[PDB]
Amino acid sequence: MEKSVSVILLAGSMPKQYIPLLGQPIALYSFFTFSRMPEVKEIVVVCDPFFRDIFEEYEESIDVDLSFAIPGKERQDSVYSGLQEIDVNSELVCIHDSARPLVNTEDVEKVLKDGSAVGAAVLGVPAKATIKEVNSDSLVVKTLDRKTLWEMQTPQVIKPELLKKGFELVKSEGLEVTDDVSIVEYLKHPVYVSQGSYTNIKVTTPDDLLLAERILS
Amino acid sequence: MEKSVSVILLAGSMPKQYIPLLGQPIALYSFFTFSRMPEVKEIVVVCDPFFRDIFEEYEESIDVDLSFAIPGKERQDSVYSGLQEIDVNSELVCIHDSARPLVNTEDVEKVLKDGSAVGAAVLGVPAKATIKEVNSDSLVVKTLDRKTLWEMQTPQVIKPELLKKGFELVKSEGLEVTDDVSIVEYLKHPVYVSQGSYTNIKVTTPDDLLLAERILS
Ligand SMILES: N#Cc1cnn2c(O)c(Cc3ccccc3)c(Cl)nc12
Ligand SMILES: N#Cc1cnn2c(O)c(Cc3ccccc3)c(Cl)nc12
Ligand SMILES: [Cu+2]
Ligand SMILES: [Cu+2]
Ligand SMILES: [Cu+2]
Ligand SMILES: [Cu+2]
Ligand SMILES: [Cu+2]
Ligand SMILES: [Cu+2]
Ligand SMILES: [Mg+2]
Ligand SMILES: [Mg+2]
Ligand code: NA
Ligand code: NA
Ligand SMILES: [Zn+2]
Ligand SMILES: [Zn+2]
Repeated sequence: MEKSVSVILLAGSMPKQYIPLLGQPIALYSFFTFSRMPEVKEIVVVCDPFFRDIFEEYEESIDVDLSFAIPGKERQDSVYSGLQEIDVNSELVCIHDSARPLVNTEDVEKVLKDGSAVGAAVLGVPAKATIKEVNSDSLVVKTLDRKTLWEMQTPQVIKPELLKKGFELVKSEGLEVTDDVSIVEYLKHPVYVSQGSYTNIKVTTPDDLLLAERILS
Repeated sequence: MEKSVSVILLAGSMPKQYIPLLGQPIALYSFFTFSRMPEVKEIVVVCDPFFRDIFEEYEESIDVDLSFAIPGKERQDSVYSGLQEIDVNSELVCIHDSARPLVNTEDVEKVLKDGSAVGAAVLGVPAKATIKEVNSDSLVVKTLDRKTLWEMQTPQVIKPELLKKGFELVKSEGLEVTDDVSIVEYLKHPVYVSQGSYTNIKVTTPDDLLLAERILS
């Protein structure tokens, strides 16, 4: 389990993931969280060359190998680029959106374990809002059961062979990728939802930055 | 269409819906929005007696009738209580969560029209997060299509007879009510989703209060 995990850290005015929270660019919070975990062998940072120095500065202080990959056009392209740089025998890849700086170590632990066990897992929390499918006539698609919808977060943790098979399938068949689990949806392999924390927010808007400071205290 | 609509305004440290935004308790923002609409004949405010004065102070300045109902145990109970106080021939009831102070008049207009036309409508916005059903083994219930999930907001607009039939059914059959459209889900009558605005937030946490000020400018 030690040094078995490769992290792909998605990090591609300043883009939101480089703005500081308490003086430290957002992307560094999750970077340091992962670096400290004995399970994590390497972090492949997917970022524009311009920002490489933000991470390279801490290279000799961290207990992981630091690598880079070039971002792609869409998120899944950035995932793929990162994937080409991971260690040839990492048992798991841990993909994380750098705009989620508050991910707790204990939650990363949990999703790593679940991904190892199941093959694929993702941190999720129950959706608090009422959420429904709406059809092409703008009508609610009704359901009769208390139904339980979950909001996916990151990390998304997967055996690299499984992820590679997913990309192979989507490219070979020309399949649509429209949300953050579309690739694994095309496979028959199960995907576990590890229960996360509502504090694991994504910083998308400058109002988020204030919520993120509020949480850090 | 003039004076055809009854609003049920759900308004049951200070509870969040009574905290000020720019000096005015949150619940008053949507109250005033509705009051100004010529379609709106009455607002039945569902609130603890303690807070009645917050609304009664403006009674002679507003061009609607102001009535009160006692809150119930759960949200649907508060809806029912309000429903017993609306005008005997309102053509539509417009149920609104007072913690949504930023609802725009043009959006209320839209959902009123759609509710009149269809019988039942609710303001919604596309969910930006990846959201999935999760089964009892904590696995993702996969879907193969680009799927479109919407977050419901308020107003929820409905012909009162339809709503009364929904309550009659749920009480007579002992049916579970677990989200904000459960009652209409038991009926066969269609429910329209009117496209709202991402600014129509619900103030649930004190960080919301800052987002709400930010939006008001
Ligand atoms: N962008 C993007 C994207 C679209 N689908 N997809 C996906 O299935 C995985 C792999 C995965 C999914 C769930 C749990 C673990 C791993 C990842 Cl990491 N990214 C994506
Ligand atoms: N609390 C609560 C609650 C549970 N179900 N339900 C419902 O179906 C309606 C009516 C309605 C639904 C959609 C569109 C318009 C009206 C309303 Cl107003 N409240 C609720
Ligand atoms: Cu190195
Ligand atoms: Cu190495
Ligand atoms: Cu946010
Ligand atoms: Cu009156
Ligand atoms: Cu009257
Ligand atoms: Cu919020
Ligand atoms: Mg398999
Ligand atoms: Mg009907
Ligand atoms: Na440099
Ligand atoms: Na009084
Ligand atoms: Zn550990
Ligand atoms: Zn009008």
